[PDB]
Amino acid sequence: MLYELIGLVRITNSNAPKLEAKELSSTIGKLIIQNRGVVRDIVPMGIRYLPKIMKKDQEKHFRAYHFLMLFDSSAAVQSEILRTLKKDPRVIRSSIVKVDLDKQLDRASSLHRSLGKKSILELVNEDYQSI
Amino acid sequence: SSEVQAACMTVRIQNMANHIKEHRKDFANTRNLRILVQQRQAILRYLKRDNPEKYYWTIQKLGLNDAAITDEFNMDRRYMQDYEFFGD
Amino acid sequence: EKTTLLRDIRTIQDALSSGSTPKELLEIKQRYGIQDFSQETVRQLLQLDISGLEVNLEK
Amino acid sequence: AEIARSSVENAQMRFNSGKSIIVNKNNPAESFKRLNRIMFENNIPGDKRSQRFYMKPGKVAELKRSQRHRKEFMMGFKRLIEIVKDAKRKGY
Amino acid sequence: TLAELLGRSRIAQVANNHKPLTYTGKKFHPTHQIIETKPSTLYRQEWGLKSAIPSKIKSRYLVYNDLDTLERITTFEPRGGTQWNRLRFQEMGVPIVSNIGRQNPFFKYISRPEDESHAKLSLFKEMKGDTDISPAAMKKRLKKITALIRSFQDEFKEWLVENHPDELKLNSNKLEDYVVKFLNKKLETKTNKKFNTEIIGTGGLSYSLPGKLKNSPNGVIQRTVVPGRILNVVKENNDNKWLAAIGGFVADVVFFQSPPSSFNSMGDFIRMKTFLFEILEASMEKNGSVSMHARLLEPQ
Amino acid sequence: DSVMRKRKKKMKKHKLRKRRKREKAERRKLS
Amino acid sequence: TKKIDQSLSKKLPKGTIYDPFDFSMGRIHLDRKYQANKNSNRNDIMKSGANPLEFYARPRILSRYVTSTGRIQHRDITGLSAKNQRRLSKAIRRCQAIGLM
Amino acid sequence: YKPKEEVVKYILHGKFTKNNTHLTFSSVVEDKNFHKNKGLTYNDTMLYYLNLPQKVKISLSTGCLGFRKAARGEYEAAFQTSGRMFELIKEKNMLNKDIEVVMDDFGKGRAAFISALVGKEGASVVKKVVKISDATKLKFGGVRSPKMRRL
Amino acid sequence: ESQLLKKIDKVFNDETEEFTDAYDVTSGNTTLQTQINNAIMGSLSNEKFFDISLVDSYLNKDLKNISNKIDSKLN
RNA sequence: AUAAUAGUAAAGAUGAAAUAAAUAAUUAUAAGACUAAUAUAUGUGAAAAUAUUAAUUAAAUAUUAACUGACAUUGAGGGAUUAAAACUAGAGUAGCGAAACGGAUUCGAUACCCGUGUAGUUCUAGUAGUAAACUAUGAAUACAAUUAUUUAUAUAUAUAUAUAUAAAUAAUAAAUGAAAAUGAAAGUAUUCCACCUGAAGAGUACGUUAGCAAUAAUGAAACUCAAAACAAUAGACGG
Ligand SMILES: [K+]
Ligand SMILES: [K+]
Ligand SMILES: [K+]
Ligand SMILES: [K+]
Ligand SMILES: [K+]
Ligand SMILES: [K+]
Ligand SMILES: [K+]
Ligand SMILES: [Mg+2]
Ligand SMILES: [Mg+2]
Ligand SMILES: [Mg+2]
Ligand SMILES: [Mg+2]
Ligand SMILES: [Mg+2]
Ligand SMILES: [Mg+2]
Ligand SMILES: [Mg+2]
Ligand SMILES: [Mg+2]
Ligand SMILES: [Mg+2]
Ligand SMILES: [Mg+2]
Ligand SMILES: [Mg+2]
Ligand SMILES: [Mg+2]
Ligand SMILES: [Mg+2]
Ligand SMILES: [Mg+2]
Ligand SMILES: [Mg+2]
Ligand SMILES: [Mg+2]
Ligand SMILES: [Mg+2]
Repeated sequence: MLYELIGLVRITNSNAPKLEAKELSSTIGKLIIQNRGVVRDIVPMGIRYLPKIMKKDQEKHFRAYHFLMLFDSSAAVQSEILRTLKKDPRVIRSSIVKVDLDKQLDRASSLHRSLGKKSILELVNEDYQSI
Repeated sequence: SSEVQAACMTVRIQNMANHIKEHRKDFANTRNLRILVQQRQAILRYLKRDNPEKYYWTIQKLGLNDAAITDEFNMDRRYMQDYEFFGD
Repeated sequence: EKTTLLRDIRTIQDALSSGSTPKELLEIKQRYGIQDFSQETVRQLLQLDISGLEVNLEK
Repeated sequence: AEIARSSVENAQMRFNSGKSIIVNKNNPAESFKRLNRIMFENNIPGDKRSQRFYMKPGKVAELKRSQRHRKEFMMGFKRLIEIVKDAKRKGY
Repeated sequence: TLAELLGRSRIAQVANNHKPLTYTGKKFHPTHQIIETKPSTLYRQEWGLKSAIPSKIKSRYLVYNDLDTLERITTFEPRGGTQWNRLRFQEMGVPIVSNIGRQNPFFKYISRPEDESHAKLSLFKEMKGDTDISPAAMKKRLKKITALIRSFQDEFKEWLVENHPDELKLNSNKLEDYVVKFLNKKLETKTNKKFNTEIIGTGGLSYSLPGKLKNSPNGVIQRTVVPGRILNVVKENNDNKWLAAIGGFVADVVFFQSPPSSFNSMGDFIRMKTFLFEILEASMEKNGSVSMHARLLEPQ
Repeated sequence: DSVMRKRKKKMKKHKLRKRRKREKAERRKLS
Repeated sequence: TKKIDQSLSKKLPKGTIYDPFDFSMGRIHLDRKYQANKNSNRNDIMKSGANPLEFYARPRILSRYVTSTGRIQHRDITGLSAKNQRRLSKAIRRCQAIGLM
Repeated sequence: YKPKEEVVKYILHGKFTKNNTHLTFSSVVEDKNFHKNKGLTYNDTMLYYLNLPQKVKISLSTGCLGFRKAARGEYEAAFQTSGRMFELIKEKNMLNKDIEVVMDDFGKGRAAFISALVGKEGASVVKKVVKISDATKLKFGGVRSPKMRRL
Repeated sequence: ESQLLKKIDKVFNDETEEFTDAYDVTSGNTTLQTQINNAIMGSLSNEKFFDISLVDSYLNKDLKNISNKIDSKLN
């Protein structure tokens, strides 16, 4: 099944804002590819201010690095990833939504589909045939 | 053909029964399972009238017997306890 | 058999374009039964049933 | 450090609630009127009053049904009045 | 038969129109057909419609949408004022000219493919001119076309290897050119939007040909003077020209050097006074509007 | 049946409930 | 006074045709009465054919359909179809749960 | 490295219930040497400046002005209590920095407080008020309210 | 893991652009032109992302019986 | 609820009242229950029910193609599910709240209003099978005159509407009806099931079956009476 993870990582060090996000993406990506899974895309969303002050593991946060990760795995692996994210102190909020593949095998991230690009081939073919 | 319909229902019955064994309080899908099992009985009862030779061949291959098909069945609480549907 | 179709079809197309005849090919001539290594032998190793269906449907 | 000092203005107003008005030093009574409009367009006074006492779900459903009917009935009434006025203007 | 007669009846001649009779947007041209009744028929509320128009109506001109409705009334507005805008334009005797120097749309000119060198610009305009098309009916232009174009694959898999084989073995820069031409050549026979609904030229506002001089008892008229009104007392924001109301049209007025002092004096009531203007040129835009340029002739 | 008529059944049900509570109480003391 | 409130004067666009009635107060009142946000469709993503549920991670677009306090607007105000209103509300509720809106 | 407590603004909070009106005047104090402390992260600094400590200066109710029992929840009680607050803010030299008014509920004293601040009684305080806001607390489901009163 | 390390570096790099969704960025046809060309040309297409026509012509001795035909014509 | 902080002297409640370093404000911590807008319960579900988010499993739509060849309808008995309250066992217990104990009101107040608030309301595993469990309207099939409004599928184009065919809802013709009204049924017909035969006695008594229990199902007769009931009409009256 195709899944879309949206994680809000903590920005502890203002000098290295995209450090825990890179370390986290590697941890999650390794779980996926080591359990028969495929990582289709990793779309960084940048530092954004949280809608409110949020709390996690007796800590407070006002900003986080947003990142998206489109990956293919089994339901058991998807639940394992979610369990690790809900326990990691780095992760402030994490959501995994299923992306239906009943009609087509290649679906882009919701962010891209919102912009009209329905498949990764459309994104790649707009970076080769026109770039 | 009635034999094909019974076989196709058997696959779904087997899958639905496995679901119920893990979701014993899912009464909505227990009701669906009951109706599907009763539908399979109806199609096979017609087959026995239409082509008796195929009927006996079909039920033997599916693992059923004439009694399972002709006898009134309600998949009630006594059945769940006499055949240990949920185990223990 | 670690040998893969793609790799085997990449040796029958390089040996047929370079002239090399390592014993692997003889083995490949047994893995697939393709005694002769020509451009019209890889095309018959990769035939898909769909192609036959398309012609039966036209008839 | 100063990085945490020069980035507090937006941060302060980035977590807004939507129930605040910047007072117009000239006409300070116009800002209180603007705040009142927000309260009524978010039904804040009505919600607060409706949360003072518990109402049974059946009664809640009845009131919601009746209120919707009255809202739709008023829209149908206004549509018919517009037709009357237009018909009168053309001499019907 | 009765059906044949009905198709040719005067009511059938009026094209179906459901456009709002009360429109508050920007009006660039007439939207409804003006209906006129003679004085004798008006005395009897006869307009050639289904039902008698209410006697309150004293005008002899109306515009309507529906002959009858569920409300048992006719949907009409007793106005015919777009005819006076056209007749006032005729009185100003300013021919409409093309700012792009295009051929006259009212003459059957022998045109050539000079602009047809943009075959890939307009052949794809059929699928790319979908600014306001449904999200799925426009998507039906992708599979429906793909099958039609895919049915010409065999024809183009032989013509291209018989007329330009070198390109197929060297580069596709020219192959793409042969593709755009192929479809158009095989589409000119087809009828895709064979009827074009775009406004043709002036749209009927003026059928006057440029060139003629206006003879007068005081000699040939060299500059057309027309009374008008200045709407704003401050030039259009971001534009170096004010706006005037001349003959039912809003024009852009250019002043000689300075703005008359009556502007500051009058202020927002400047529209209450009438000035004399000179109509420099009149152009037609694709939206169907008329771009009238004027000049505030001031007593000197 | 109307509310008026329902009220007669209501009274009969109340008197039966009142009598059964009364009987219960006695059994408790007599037990 | 040489000044008039904008609400008491109509500015005729350039290139448009007008009637004498366009200078009256009736035109002013008539334009107020029939002033509807009909140009929203061309600027309304959710009235274009896109699935509102694909915007659950784009709070900026979703924030156009909630009040200042975050209350989802009734369909009477949004003007969306039943399906889009249903999908849009789901997107907003999901966005709120993820921690973005 | 040294406590440098300074006032940044004042908060005038009004709680307008059905039976009383409570008016609190507070000071938003900021230790201007907080960033000069050791072992302080960028997050702790930003979190300290996003919710600065507050100190209560004036606390008033309608019973402090002599209104008793049922009179405490009336319009006149709130208007006079609002005046006494606007006076005590000038008599304590607390009208130098900007004031932010926070109103809580919609009792009869809410409109009296607004009238007393947009009128003569609050002509000094109103000049310093920079932001007005509402802080009415609503519940999304939450605890069960008491049963409706049959009266 | 090699692909993962290369992807992470290329996406979380200062040079890389990140979808911050703060403004309506400005600029279909590209992907629609690849479809049109692959529908007309088919096997004899120049698109990097071709259709099954090319794979069908290969296994049907068409892309080869046409290459020889073109070359024979050139002769 | 607890703690801190400054800051004070009243606070809380009501028709008005009185009963039990505060209230208010800003922080921090803990716990249980609930689910604002959207929202129409629209829709979905056999009914009961069902609206904070995600995931897993199961079920559910339309058209087309092929296939089976009456395999269907209804359904006694039977089976399954079934709100709230109640009960058994173990956890939980913020708020609400039978009872109980107090404060008021009143001529009296075993009430309505206020306080303190136990069971219960929550979760897990069970028992029980009852509601104005209501559309007070069993299910299925064939059929009959219109309009309006949505929804869905399809078709077309001079590309955004237009034309079709279903479904839903609203108002109706006919028809039906004691009328109120029903309106695609409460119409025209067919098939199957449940149920009724004056009121009161009575859904009671007795027996039986089932349940830990409360109870649930089944379910009379005597005596007495010439009543009793529904729709609608005109009044009178209404804090
Ligand atoms: K419903
Ligand atoms: K037969
Ligand atoms: K039967
Ligand atoms: K039965
Ligand atoms: K409790
Ligand atoms: K009901
Ligand atoms: K029945
Ligand atoms: Mg059956
Ligand atoms: Mg009855
Ligand atoms: Mg009071
Ligand atoms: Mg209580
Ligand atoms: Mg407190
Ligand atoms: Mg809700
Ligand atoms: Mg419904
Ligand atoms: Mg049945
Ligand atoms: Mg217990
Ligand atoms: Mg009490
Ligand atoms: Mg049970
Ligand atoms: Mg009972
Ligand atoms: Mg019953
Ligand atoms: Mg119910
Ligand atoms: Mg059925
Ligand atoms: Mg009983
Ligand atoms: Mg009656």
